[PDB]
Amino acid sequence: MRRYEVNIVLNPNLDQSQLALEKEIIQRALENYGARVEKVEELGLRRLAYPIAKDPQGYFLWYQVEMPEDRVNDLARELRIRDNVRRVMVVKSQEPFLANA
Amino acid sequence: KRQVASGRAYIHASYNNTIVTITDPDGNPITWSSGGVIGYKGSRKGTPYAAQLAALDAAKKAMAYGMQSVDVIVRGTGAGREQAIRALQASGLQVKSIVDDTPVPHNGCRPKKKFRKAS
Amino acid sequence: PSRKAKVKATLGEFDLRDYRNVEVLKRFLSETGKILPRRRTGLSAKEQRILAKTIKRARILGLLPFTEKLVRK
Amino acid sequence: PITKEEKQKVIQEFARFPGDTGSTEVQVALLTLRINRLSEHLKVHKKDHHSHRGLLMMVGQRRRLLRYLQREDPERYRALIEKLGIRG
RNA sequence: GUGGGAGAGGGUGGUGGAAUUCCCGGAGUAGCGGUGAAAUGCGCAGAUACCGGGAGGAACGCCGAUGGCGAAGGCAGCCACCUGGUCCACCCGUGACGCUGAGGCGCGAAAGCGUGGGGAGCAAACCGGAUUAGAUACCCGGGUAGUCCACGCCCUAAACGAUGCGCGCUAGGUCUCUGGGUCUCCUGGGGGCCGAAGCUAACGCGUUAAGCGCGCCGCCUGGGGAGUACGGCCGCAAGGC
Ligand SMILES: [K+]
Ligand SMILES: [Mg+2]
Ligand SMILES: [Mg+2]
Ligand SMILES: [Mg+2]
Ligand SMILES: [Mg+2]
Ligand SMILES: [Mg+2]
Ligand SMILES: [Mg+2]
Ligand SMILES: [Mg+2]
Ligand SMILES: [Mg+2]
Ligand SMILES: [Mg+2]
Ligand SMILES: [Mg+2]
Ligand SMILES: [Mg+2]
Ligand SMILES: [Mg+2]
Ligand SMILES: [Mg+2]
Ligand SMILES: [Mg+2]
Ligand SMILES: [Mg+2]
Ligand SMILES: [Mg+2]
Ligand SMILES: [Mg+2]
Ligand SMILES: [Mg+2]
Repeated sequence: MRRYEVNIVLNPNLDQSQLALEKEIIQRALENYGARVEKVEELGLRRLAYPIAKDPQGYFLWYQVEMPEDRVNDLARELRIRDNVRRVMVVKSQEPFLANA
Repeated sequence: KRQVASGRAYIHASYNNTIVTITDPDGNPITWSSGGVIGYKGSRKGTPYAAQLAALDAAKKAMAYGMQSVDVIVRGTGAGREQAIRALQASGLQVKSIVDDTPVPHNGCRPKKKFRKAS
Repeated sequence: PSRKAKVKATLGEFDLRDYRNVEVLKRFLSETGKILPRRRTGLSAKEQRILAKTIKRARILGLLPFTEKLVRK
Repeated sequence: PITKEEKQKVIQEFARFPGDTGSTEVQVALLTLRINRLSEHLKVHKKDHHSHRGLLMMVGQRRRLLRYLQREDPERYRALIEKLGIRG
């Protein structure tokens, strides 16, 4: 397996029932594609730069994971199925690189 | 007949002409003008002077609709784009801000043979 | 031609590889969206080359601006 | 690709004696590994010519080391071939 | 072999925003467009300019360079996956396994051919408008193949560094990309510039040789007739060798 970071930008206009729904769906999909989670950061509502799906805000989540690279791409696809998921950027994680250090 | 009084003025400046549009705060136009609106016919429509008279015509018509203070948006590069903003500042309309919105692609489309050595 | 100081010279010890951090990266952009040149960013060839990709990532994620509008023209 | 313990596992299989990472045997084996991987990747991706070049090269290196081996020790060559299931 | 590295090297799938075109909707009215100046053209069936929504194709601003990678053609949004080449350090392993290379085989810009797709912008041909003594042409408005994709052909070029590949030797200076280091600097590998010696008809080249050598391949032998004729071979043809 290899170590990635899944990025989810969601629809801020969700209340708790529906946020619960999307979370359940996502983490059940990560479970199904064999991605062991490590750290997760929920950054929540943030003011975008340019509007994504007519909306000025976005709901930010960051999941550091590890998984079967041959399947990574498909995971991405499943994660994009929902209407309420506005952006998915999965990047292959790598170590920090510095300046003014 | 709307009595707007707070608005936008989009100056669009080509090489072959100039034209102004004065719109409501939401983007819906109210009045407009251009080098052809005022007298000019041929190339002449893209002069600085044409630009002046144009801009001023629009602003006049706006103050007829009841307009007082406007924000400027400027699209394009042509002689007397700046003169258009000039007649707009000398208009008697209070100009809240000038802003340049001139659109450029991020290398999108093939241009005409005149415009080539770009993409 | 882009003459004052070196965006890096005033900044902490900061990840050039973090697409998620706007407030640092913002300082590497212009009045317009445009990614800043070396003259301003004052980085290394390789540093700049990183900041590029991490910016564009940030953009696609919807954090940094893709383009902007010039004020007071 | 070939990960580290894969490659190693191939060397510790083909090593003429402990610590030999370099012998002609280990080279032909390691090559042969990379080659088979490559042509597998080239079963699909028929359109990828640039990797094919590398393959032509890898292969040439293999045949080169073999012509050395058989010039040298026919016994060990023949054995190395029979053990690799190659040529043909 | 081990351990580090940089990279528009390649192939596949996905995805992003800017712009153009087009359609829908709001508002708005008399022109817009285009040129040296014009006209063809579009516009009261409401155009251009302005806002909002949709669709689709193609390319990828800033970063971007005098940069990088690639054997060459050539390669530029971002992401993942598949994969090639390459550099450095360590001095670990094999033990001359090397170099070149007529045939062969493979790749090979663009245009072009075949069969299906696709088609926004641009556009040979073409349709018009102008300009001139005439205008075919340049300039303007339209526009078809094509440009895009898949699979298969075609094999050309200012396919250029107009400079075959490999190795060894022969002052330096400066700029730079990328490794290692006792990190002003030194060392390796790329990209430029100026110059020893030397070379060169000159221009110029000069540790990225066009210098001093050796190995091997390709090629040259006045100009036109000519990349023509005849013959062969390849090609669906075009045409190529
Ligand atoms: K013939
Ligand atoms: Mg690449
Ligand atoms: Mg008419
Ligand atoms: Mg269409
Ligand atoms: Mg540039
Ligand atoms: Mg690689
Ligand atoms: Mg040793
Ligand atoms: Mg020995
Ligand atoms: Mg070709
Ligand atoms: Mg073609
Ligand atoms: Mg065709
Ligand atoms: Mg056209
Ligand atoms: Mg034309
Ligand atoms: Mg050098
Ligand atoms: Mg150097
Ligand atoms: Mg010189
Ligand atoms: Mg001399
Ligand atoms: Mg003769
Ligand atoms: Mg010929």
